[PDB]
Amino acid sequence: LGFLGAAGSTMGAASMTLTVQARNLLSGTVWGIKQLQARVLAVERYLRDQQLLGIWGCSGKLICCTNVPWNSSWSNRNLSEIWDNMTWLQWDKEISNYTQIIYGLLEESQNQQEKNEQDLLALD
Amino acid sequence: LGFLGAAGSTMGAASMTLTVQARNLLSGTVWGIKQLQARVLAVERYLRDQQLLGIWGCSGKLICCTNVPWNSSWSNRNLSEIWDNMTWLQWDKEISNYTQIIYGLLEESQNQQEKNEQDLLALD
Amino acid sequence: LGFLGAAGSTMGAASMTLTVQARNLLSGTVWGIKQLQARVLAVERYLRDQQLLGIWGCSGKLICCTNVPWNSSWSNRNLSEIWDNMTWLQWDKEISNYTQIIYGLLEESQNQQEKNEQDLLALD
Amino acid sequence: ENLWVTVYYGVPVWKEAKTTLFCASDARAYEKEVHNVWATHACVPTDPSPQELVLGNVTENFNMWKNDMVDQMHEDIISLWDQSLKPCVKLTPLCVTLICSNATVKNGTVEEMKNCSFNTTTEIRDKEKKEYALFYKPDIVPLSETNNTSEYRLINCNTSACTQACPKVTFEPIPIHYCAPAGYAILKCNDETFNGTGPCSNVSTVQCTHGIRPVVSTQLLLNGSLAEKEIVIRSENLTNNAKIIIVHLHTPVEIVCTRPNNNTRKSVRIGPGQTFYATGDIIGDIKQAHCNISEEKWNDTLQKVGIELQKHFPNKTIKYNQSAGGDMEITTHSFNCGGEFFYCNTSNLFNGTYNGTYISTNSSANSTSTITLQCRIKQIINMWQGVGRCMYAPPIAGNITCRSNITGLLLTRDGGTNSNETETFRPAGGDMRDNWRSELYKYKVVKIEPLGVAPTRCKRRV
Amino acid sequence: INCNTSACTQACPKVTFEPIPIHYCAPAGYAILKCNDETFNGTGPCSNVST
Amino acid sequence: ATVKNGTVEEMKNCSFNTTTEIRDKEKKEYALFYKPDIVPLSETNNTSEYRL
Ligand SMILES: *[C@@H]1O[C@H](CO)[C@@H](O[C@@H]2O[C@H](CO)[C@@H](O)[C@H](O)[C@H]2NC(C)=O)[C@H](O)[C@H]1NC(C)=O
Ligand SMILES: *[C@@H]1O[C@H](CO)[C@@H](O[C@@H]2O[C@H](CO)[C@@H](O)[C@H](O)[C@H]2NC(C)=O)[C@H](O)[C@H]1NC(C)=O
Ligand SMILES: *[C@@H]1O[C@H](CO)[C@@H](O[C@@H]2O[C@H](CO)[C@@H](O)[C@H](O)[C@H]2NC(C)=O)[C@H](O)[C@H]1NC(C)=O
Repeated sequence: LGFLGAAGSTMGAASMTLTVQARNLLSGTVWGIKQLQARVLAVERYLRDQQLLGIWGCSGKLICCTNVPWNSSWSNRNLSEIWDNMTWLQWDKEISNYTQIIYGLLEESQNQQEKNEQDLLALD
Repeated sequence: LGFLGAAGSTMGAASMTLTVQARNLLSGTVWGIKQLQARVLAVERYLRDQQLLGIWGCSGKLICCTNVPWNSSWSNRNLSEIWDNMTWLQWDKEISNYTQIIYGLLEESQNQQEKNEQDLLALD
Repeated sequence: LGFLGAAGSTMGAASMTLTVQARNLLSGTVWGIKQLQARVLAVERYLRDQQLLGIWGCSGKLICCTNVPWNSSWSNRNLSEIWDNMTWLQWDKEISNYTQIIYGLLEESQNQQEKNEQDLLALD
Repeated sequence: ENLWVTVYYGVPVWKEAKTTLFCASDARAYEKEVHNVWATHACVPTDPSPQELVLGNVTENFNMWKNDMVDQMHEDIISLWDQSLKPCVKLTPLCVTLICSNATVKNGTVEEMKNCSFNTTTEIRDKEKKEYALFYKPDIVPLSETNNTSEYRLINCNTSACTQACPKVTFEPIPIHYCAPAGYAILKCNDETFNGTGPCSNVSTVQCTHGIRPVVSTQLLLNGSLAEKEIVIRSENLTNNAKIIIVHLHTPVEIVCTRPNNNTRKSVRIGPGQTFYATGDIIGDIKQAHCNISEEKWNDTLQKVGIELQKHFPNKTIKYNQSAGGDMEITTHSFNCGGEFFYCNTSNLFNGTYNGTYISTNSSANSTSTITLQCRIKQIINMWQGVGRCMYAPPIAGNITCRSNITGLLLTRDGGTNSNETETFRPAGGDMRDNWRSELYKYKVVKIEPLGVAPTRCKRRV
Repeated sequence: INCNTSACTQACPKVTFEPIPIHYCAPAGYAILKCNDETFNGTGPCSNVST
Repeated sequence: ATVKNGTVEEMKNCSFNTTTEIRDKEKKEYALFYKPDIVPLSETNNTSEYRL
């Protein structure tokens, strides 16, 4: 499916085919210093997204689920209303207003797992 | 053993001595814009290789074994004529023709281990 | 606590507050090619530190404990005069003379674990 | 059980590819000022903490004439040396008609230098004044073919607007190390029996090369590395008569020479703010520029070169001649000495024969017997085609002296005809690359391929 | 007064010489410490410190 | 504009003094130009004097 052939496919269809899209995020060439600037900007963007995945204990392409419960004000949708019908673009057109709380709530999910694991690795 | 002192030593000897070779993959200095271009190319090469280890679930210097069986057409070799005698250079001189087979087969190995863990993390 | 607001707080207080400091390690803009040089140097530094966490099996922000016994010549300190009072700056002003030893010892205790786990995934 | 695929990272596997290599300089040259010379200007300070590391059971095939390092070194030199001329004076008002009289320096006639006078557009531009300078006859062209033979011109200005090199940069051959970038390494062959192509067994890896001296020279190789065992003959096809056959020496030769003519620098102001340096008066008597080689060592060296030439030609003798007429930059030993440019006639070096049976080279007649080469001196240099193709070298006061080691030769076999029992040789020159290819011959660069695949009894556990 | 020392230039009369306030920022990996003590006499310790 | 006698209506035959490469032996040269590239030199009356 390449770089963007998964678009338009449903949620369950695009639960797969992540890797052939996300594997084409790094390249560069020469026309001038501006292209080198855009190249290191792309490298920075990929490295930042890998860092944000590394904060939450995901650290991979895997279906990384945390344990924070979903709040109804973010979707107000049924499970059938999300999975069998929607595609990812018009899902983002709803959920994208809550990034500043979701990308904090997963860091709060890494609050609620770490020092307890350290004590169960030390005090046991 | 440094950057390349492992060459010539056999499979058992080079099962060790990985990190002192792999840790010297990042550097750079000034003679002009071309050296910055080569530096960014080296960084992008290391990042691409770390990504390719990233899809398959390896994510480390460890001996990352998957579960895909070895087809005989790739080596046609006994275990004694792989581990006891061979070194990596003339091993690569045999195995290097099957990159589009092997580097897709490990992505198939991470196909065969993901949704059947997501269901066992949700439906259990 | 932001990029550096955790300084001056003790060992227990700064056992937390890591990611809001460590997340701001990538940026860059334009005044010339010197800013490109500094930006690529910053990316190289951050990537080298992620690699150096990568060999030792840590690979995250987590409180990554290995299994080397602590030698008394590095601190000569009680647990109370490390955790209850001390802060990281004048702790580093004591421990920093042994960093080229300690950064070798953690590779040495990665040179004690995964071949045993490789035999326990193969010979088992 | 079967076997299962397993990846390994950190694997010593090499590939061969083109790459960009940066320069390093000796750290003491970073005592010097900024914008002085190439070391502080563009390179990186070195530190020999990652020394040479020998390898074990490796085996690698080297190729000298397919080496990309010299073909990148040539462009690195051409671009840095073109960049180094930008802040200097571009001349341009010096292209005027020159009026040159007899060369009455202190009576008599100096046969090389003409006394010329010309009108200088001064810095005020409406108070132009007469000035006089002494020029070399290679830099002076008659203006017209008519009998107005007191009217002359510079050799430039009909082909390019030339430039003067700034007299605060230097032409000292700073030893320059080539190093490997991130994710690369340099293989070095330690076999001294290496004859240009083929396998090498004693192999080491280095992070930076030996210090290369970028000396531009023709028909002889100046200061450079010496051979480890004996005289080495290198040619891509030794039977090919058009191919430059390089000779590397074990025993060095010592050459020492000078310009025994007590020159004086004159300063002229050409336009606003910027100056120009020329040759004024000459103090003392006129003497000929010349270079000296001890005769017994030269005959010993050429007989040993004939000895090594008989390892590829069975029963013939070895004869030499001079170069085939040519022009100044082709037929003469052209080398830098302290900033001046010397062109020495090499014919006296090669008026000899080796008969295939070597004679005892001591055979003491006189150890102080020398062979002497007459040398001419140019100022306007037509240095390289495509560089900013002209440069003017400013004169330097007093008698200059320089002393060096001959370590290498450049030869072309004169065409083998009539089944002659000599197959005689001529000295060669031209493309400067084979100078640097005489020094970069031990080195190759390798692309590191760190990721490997092997079958293992290991299986991932769910 | 020139032309015996250098051949120099006229400043373009569409740039201006106004002293624009210019802030300096640290790139990634560094930080700027500022001493908020007004009793600071050129060298030595400072306690009221911001970043 | 006497090209082969007669007048070419677009191309003017002009001659000018060229500062040569020697700069002190300037010489006369001639060239043909297009009338969009040629302007009369001054509004003061001297009609055989032109400029680029
Ligand atoms: C080069 O020519 C110049 C002429 O331009 C010589 O200078 C003059 O020499 C005569 C003869 O002694 C004197 O009468 C003049 O006073 C000199 N003029 C100046 C301005 O010095 C000059 O001597 C010649 N130099 C050489 C080395 O031949
Ligand atoms: C200029 O020439 C003089 C004399 O020829 C040089 O002085 C002599 O140099 C030789 C070098 O072998 C010494 O052995 C002598 O002792 C020197 N002095 C005398 C009085 O002969 C001088 O070196 C030359 N200039 C330069 C810069 O080398
Ligand atoms: C343009 O004008 C030039 C004058 O500068 C013409 O050249 C001269 O033409 C006359 C007339 O035949 C000859 O007597 C001269 O010998 C020519 N002089 C030279 C130097 O050639 C030229 O013919 C004109 N050309 C056109 C196309 O009009």
